[PDB]
Amino acid sequence: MNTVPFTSAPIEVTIGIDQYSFNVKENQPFHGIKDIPIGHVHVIHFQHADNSSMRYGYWFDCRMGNFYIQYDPKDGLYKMMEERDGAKFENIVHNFKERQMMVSYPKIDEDDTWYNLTEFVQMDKIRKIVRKDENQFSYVDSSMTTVQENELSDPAHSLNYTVINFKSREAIRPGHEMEDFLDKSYYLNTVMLQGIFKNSSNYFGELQFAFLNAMFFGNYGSSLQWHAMIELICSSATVPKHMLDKLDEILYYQIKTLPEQYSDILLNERVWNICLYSSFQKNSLHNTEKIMENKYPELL
Amino acid sequence: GAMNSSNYAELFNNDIKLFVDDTNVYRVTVHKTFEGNVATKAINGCIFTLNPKTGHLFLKIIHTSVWAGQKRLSQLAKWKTAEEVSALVRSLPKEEQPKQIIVTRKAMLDPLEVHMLDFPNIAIRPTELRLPFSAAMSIDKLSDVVMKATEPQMVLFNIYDDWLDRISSYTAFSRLTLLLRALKTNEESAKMILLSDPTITIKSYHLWPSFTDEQWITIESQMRDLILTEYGRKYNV
Ligand SMILES: NC(=O)CNc1ccccc1
Repeated sequence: MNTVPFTSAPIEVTIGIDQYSFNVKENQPFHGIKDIPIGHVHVIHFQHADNSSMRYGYWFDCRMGNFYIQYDPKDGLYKMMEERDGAKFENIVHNFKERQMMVSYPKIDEDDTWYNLTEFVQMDKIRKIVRKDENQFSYVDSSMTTVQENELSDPAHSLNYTVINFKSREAIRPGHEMEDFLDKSYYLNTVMLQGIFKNSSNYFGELQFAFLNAMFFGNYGSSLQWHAMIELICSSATVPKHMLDKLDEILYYQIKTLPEQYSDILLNERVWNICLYSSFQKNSLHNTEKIMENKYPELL
Repeated sequence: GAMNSSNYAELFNNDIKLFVDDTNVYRVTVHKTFEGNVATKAINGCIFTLNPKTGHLFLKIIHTSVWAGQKRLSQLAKWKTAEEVSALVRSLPKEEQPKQIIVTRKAMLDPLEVHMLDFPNIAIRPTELRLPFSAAMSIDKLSDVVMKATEPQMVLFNIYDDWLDRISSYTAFSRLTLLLRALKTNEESAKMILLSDPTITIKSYHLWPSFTDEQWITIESQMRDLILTEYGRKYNV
């Protein structure tokens, strides 16, 4: 179990750790988060009391180094940094843990929510979507736009998700126009799975990362990416059986975990009704359909 | 953006454009089977592709053999239409290719957009106008060439005959839409109006009778009367 210690909390902030969150008052004696489960990525995220504008946060994996948070009063945010002296960090964390100035990652033992939302998410893939190679952790916020978005402005601060566009040459084989537009299996299986993502795990990883950026930061292009990757699978007549089953589990937990009061903006009516009720895979998402009908029957 | 009354004059500017109508592409007679079920038999159709500035009409005849053994024909018809339209663009010299293609039914937007991916500079537009191009099969010479075709065939017409020698393309298009709207609302009466006088003929290389300017005014009047009436006879007014 690892630790994300904090130098201090000088401004009042709601701090998020994975799907959990807690309020820290201005200058409260808070020195960070302990007992963080090893073996998964994580995200620690922030919403300042004064300016609810800009949710922001850091994706990180504690196996990749010792990371702490310090408030920067010039840039006005909580910044993640790497402590490159192992001894200073162990001692400091011990000091904090002794004074009990840290909140415990509050994982219930029955609970596999986080594993289930991040099953296929890998820090190495995150770092290729979020390009900032001098750091081992990745900053995301509400306002970052995607590569695809910028095509339709600052490249260094983009989310380099894989571009999916149903009305593109990449998606549409010359002479198979109708075939490929109505049955995207080509684009899914050959172009994307075999060609770009290499395997279904990398595909699901990006899909799960898109969702999580959409839910935690209200990142709009991330939500667009999530729905596009869902819609490419659902609109493919030929999907490996293992991918459909896993997709149903994947989506089930995303829907389970969505805040009820955010479904209005995070869920695209067209995509979900098409996917659950019209598409090739309309029958292949029993868990996702059942949870969606019992929790958001209005959208449908 | 969509084409509507507000931007009507854009049709007659000097940017090449084409209207595409797919209404008559897939045509069926519906009939009963010996077992008392219902079946459709297809008949020849056509794609109605028109330059509204020049009157050049690219009539692509759709022979019933193109449906043989195919499923979901109403949906294929839109894609087939899109394929023929894109093959047509591709066959034209660059300086003749349209800068815009306007589809008369929105369900053609995506099929055409996908087939024209190779032409990103050709804008595919819908219209809000309720244009009467479906009635082109009420034009005897066009119906005749469609019905007689034994194979896929492209036939080229000027749907304005020689009118552009005497009137502007705005007035020619307005005449055309008035005639086609009349033929669509009451085809018998519209045709009675066009041929009531045995002395006004249709030139062998034309579609519509050889009316003088004065006779076109009378004719156009008679077509507007018909359209108002049939609106009455329909709505009782
Ligand atoms: N003290 C330092 O200069 C590095 N800051 C620090 C604060 C918390 C935990 C680890 C390091």
